[PDB]
Amino acid sequence: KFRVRNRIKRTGRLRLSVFRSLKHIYAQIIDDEKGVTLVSASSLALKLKGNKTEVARQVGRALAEKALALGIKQVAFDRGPYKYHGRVKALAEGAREG
Amino acid sequence: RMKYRKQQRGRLKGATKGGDYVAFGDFGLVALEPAWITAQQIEAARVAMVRHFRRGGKIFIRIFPDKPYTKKPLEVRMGKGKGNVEGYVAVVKPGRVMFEVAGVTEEQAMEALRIAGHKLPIKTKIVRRDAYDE
Amino acid sequence: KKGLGSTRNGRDSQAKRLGVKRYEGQVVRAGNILVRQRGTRFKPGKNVGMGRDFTLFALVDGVVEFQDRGRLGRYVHVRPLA
Amino acid sequence: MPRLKVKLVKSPIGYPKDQKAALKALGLRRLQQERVLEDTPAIRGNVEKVAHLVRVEVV
Amino acid sequence: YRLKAYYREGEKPSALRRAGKLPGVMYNRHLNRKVYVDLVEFDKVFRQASIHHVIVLELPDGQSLPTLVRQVNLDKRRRRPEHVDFFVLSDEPVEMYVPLRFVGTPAGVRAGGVLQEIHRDILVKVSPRNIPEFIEVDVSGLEIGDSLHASDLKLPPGVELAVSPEETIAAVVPPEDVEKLAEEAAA
RNA sequence: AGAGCACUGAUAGGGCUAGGGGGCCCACCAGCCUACCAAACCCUGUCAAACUCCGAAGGGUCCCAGGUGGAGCCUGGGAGUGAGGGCGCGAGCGAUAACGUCCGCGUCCGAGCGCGGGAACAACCGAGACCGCCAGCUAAGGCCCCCAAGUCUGGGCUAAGUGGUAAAGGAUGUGGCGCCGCGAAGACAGCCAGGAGGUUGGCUUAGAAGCAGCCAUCCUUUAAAGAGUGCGUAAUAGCUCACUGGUCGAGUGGCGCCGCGCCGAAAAUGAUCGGGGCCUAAGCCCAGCGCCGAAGCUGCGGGUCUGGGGGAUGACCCCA
RNA sequence: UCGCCUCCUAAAAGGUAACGGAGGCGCCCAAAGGUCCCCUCAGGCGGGACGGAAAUCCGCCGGAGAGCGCAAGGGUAGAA
RNA sequence: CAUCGAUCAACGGAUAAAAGUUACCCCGGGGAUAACAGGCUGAUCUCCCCCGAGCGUCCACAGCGGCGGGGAGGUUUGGC
RNA sequence: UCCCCCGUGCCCAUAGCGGCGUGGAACCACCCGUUCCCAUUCCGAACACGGAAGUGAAACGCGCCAGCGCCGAUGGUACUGGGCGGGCGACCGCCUGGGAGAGUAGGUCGGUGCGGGGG
Ligand SMILES: [Mg+2]
Ligand SMILES: [Mg+2]
Ligand SMILES: [Mg+2]
Ligand SMILES: [Mg+2]
Ligand SMILES: [Mg+2]
Ligand SMILES: [Mg+2]
Ligand SMILES: [Mg+2]
Ligand SMILES: [Mg+2]
Ligand SMILES: [Mg+2]
Ligand SMILES: [Mg+2]
Ligand SMILES: [Mg+2]
Ligand SMILES: [Mg+2]
Ligand SMILES: [Mg+2]
Ligand SMILES: [Mg+2]
Ligand SMILES: [Mg+2]
Ligand SMILES: [Mg+2]
Ligand SMILES: [Mg+2]
Repeated sequence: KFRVRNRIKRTGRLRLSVFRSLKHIYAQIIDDEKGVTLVSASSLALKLKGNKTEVARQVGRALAEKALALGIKQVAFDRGPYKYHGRVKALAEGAREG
Repeated sequence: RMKYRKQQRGRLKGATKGGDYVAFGDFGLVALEPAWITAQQIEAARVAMVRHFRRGGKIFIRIFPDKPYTKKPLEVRMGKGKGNVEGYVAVVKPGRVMFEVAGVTEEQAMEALRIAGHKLPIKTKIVRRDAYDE
Repeated sequence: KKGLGSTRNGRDSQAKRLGVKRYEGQVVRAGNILVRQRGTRFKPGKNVGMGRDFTLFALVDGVVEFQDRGRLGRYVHVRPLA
Repeated sequence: MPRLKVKLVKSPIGYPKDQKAALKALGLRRLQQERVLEDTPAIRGNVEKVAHLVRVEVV
Repeated sequence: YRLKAYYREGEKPSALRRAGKLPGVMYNRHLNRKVYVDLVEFDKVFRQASIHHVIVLELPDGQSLPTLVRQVNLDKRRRRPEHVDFFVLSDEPVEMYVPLRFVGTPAGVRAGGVLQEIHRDILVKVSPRNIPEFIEVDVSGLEIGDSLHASDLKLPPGVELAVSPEETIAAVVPPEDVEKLAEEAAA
């Protein structure tokens, strides 16, 4: 069902496991080995509005702001069951851009 | 049957698990020492029981020849004996309950098992029953 | 005395040295191999890996260990460090 | 703790290879040879390994 | 039914196994005591006591415990027992076996047949207070081809089962004769 | 190994049930019973080198520690060996034969045909022989004589020479145990008396009166007799079976187990555990002290090798 | 029969012999190669115009008993 | 440097190029290896028995002993 | 520090199957529409976008049962190192270490770390 959870676990660490629900989008940056989460970016758990696609694009810009003061740079995406298309792109495409 | 061809032997090691207890039956037969009981003393022991009492009883054979015999015919040494020239045998170790029957008293059944007990190369001891069921 | 000739059942194949090479708690270097095997009986874990023939070889210098993921198989890892 | 004293009254003939090499570790070469050592359990094993050849006394 | 019993402790089993004694053990939900008992005393009693009769143990602790056997580790080879498991009853429910005394002579026996008491005992669900003795069966209107299951049973008061009513209990089978050897060795 | 049936296949019984066998609906083409053959599935109880839901003792490898052993490692000079064999064990083949063979572990002969027991007997048992001594301790095994050492002590066992070689099987050999029946109201064995009518039970035949076969699983007078335990009969009649009474007078019978024996058991030069010969123990089971014993160990002496030690030293002197 | 492959004999490290027991290879794939993505079987029950014990469909049950080119074994749907 | 010509299948491959007979025979050795026997076994053979289904006018045993089972001898055919 | 929900990670069936009650404030799912990105070897079934008419029925998480399933001792046994004994034979027995399998009582409708939201 999931695979790519394992696919990344081969390479490095720093799981960025994104959860997308019908009105909600939560994006962490979670590290294994130690098995502990870090930057817990969200929107329906933050306070951002509700237009979905163009809303993921900003939570994506949050981790950047939030993490680059924590010793972070290393991308390590974690697409869920989803397909790198809409909200997951916008969520992503702001990341390194942030 | 169906199985597949022929099989090695098996040194009757510990006179044990080849063993049971009088289940569905009144009296039964036991093994004092091991052997390879064949598909020809069984029937010979079977019919010997029936013939003691015409119209009566039910004999419960509890061993089955699932083993191949192997003999060569007067030749030398090559390959493995196709054999089976006597057929099949049943691995028998002591303690095993060979036969057991039901349907009569004992004076009409202390002998039917005494008889067939003579159709075996191994010493036997008739089992009364002893409700030691496990 | 002159009899028959032959069957079909003497062919065999020659040995493949199927085994675990280094064991748990053995210092291993870099590149060494740990499991020669048929299939994925022990699976590659931390700092291990396999090509082609299911051959568990240490990526980096350290100590070898076994943990049993019951369900998920059997896993040979590498403790680099020291 | 008391030591371990062991005497030998049997010969390593007709008994295996490792069984002998232990007697070398314990230092048994001859007959009625007395090697007295320190009851350490690593050592006790080879005495437990040839228990039938050697006679054991506690000192 | 009364029955003296004793204790075994740090000794070794095969010891008085020889001298005529017999090892055993008892267990409930909060006790486990390795113990031993006489064989000829166990062999005198158990033959009709079996895995059913009231079993009492009057240990030298003055104690007197109503218990039961539940496993007989006979000596496979050499027709003699070797060890017994003892269940400490109390009051809580318990599963056990009850004899199935069949009554009368059936109909299929007349024109050729023999009774095959398949299960003479049934695993039940009951209480130690209620210790039934047997479950009669008017097996008689049964002929050569009529069987009886756990469905066909009248149960005593306070007793219920744990097997399946889709099981079996007894049956009358055709006999065996000599006119039918033709159907055998020559075919 | 073991054990188990959850996979692979095998199997006895029962059960319910897809299919078919007998029999009606006798045909729309389906249906119900079934001492019939039968799979799916379940319980009962199982089989397996190429089945394992499990799983050892042991086995291999790294770390730590003991371990100085003719340990281990490296370099180089030189060889020989590469037909092996026996025994214990785990398998395959073979006939769960072969003093037959092919493997694995280990042991020993080969190289220990050098010693002691095994009468003899390369590898079964003990035990590594550097030499000498008319010295002592011992292992195997042995203690009446050849033949060195108890006709040793206590407790049982067997009357066959078991010992001093073999079975399935039979038994009234003998001893020990446990499980019970009977019996002073009188029991086991003997002796005397009685032992029958219904009834020649039903089927069965030339016949079946109890004695051919099958079947059920009656009523009585009497203190007591059973549709009869054998002979006898062709069927019969006759005896005797248990059962009642008296006699009678100090006990009896049945089941199984083990410890040791009996028969079974017939071969070719002359026969025998090696021989004599043996509470006839000099045999078997157990317990105890004692004794003989091999080149093994110890004692003294001698040789030689390795290593250390004494000498400002060749040599000699010490110890392992 | 002579080379190579799979299981047992192989006595739970490797390896092990016998004119022991059972089976295969001397090919092949431009996709059967790699990367990214989607999907997850056989079988059974019960309904379904053909056919019909077994055709494509559908609901349920279905953890691997299917498949992975070919012999067998290991592996494997948390994919190969 | 890359690559080609293999049932060199007797598949570590003597040559690029190779089948038989000999009782007219010879030589060097081998019981490391076959016939005759000596030895082990004793599957078969001969003899013997155990149970007892039945035959034998009635009745297992005067004499016969289905299906089976266990033995002695080492005279046959064989195995080593 | 604790309880619920969501993402997730570990221990790997004392988590599973089946049944029963609950949960909808936020949570998440079902659900509305396919105009645009995307897409089905037909199909907005799924992937996807836009979103508030409806709901917790489904699916899902949480509590109870023990029928199946699983976990499962102690005890004893088979077996086996190693030493030894008996039978010619198939095999058996003794001692010291190791100690099963299955079967019994019993247990089980999971445990836990991180973050985030709501209590
Ligand atoms: Mg490999
Ligand atoms: Mg015990
Ligand atoms: Mg086995
Ligand atoms: Mg060291
Ligand atoms: Mg001698
Ligand atoms: Mg010396
Ligand atoms: Mg003398
Ligand atoms: Mg004669
Ligand atoms: Mg002669
Ligand atoms: Mg592929
Ligand atoms: Mg496939
Ligand atoms: Mg060549
Ligand atoms: Mg001529
Ligand atoms: Mg010849
Ligand atoms: Mg007889
Ligand atoms: Mg005959
Ligand atoms: Mg609050």
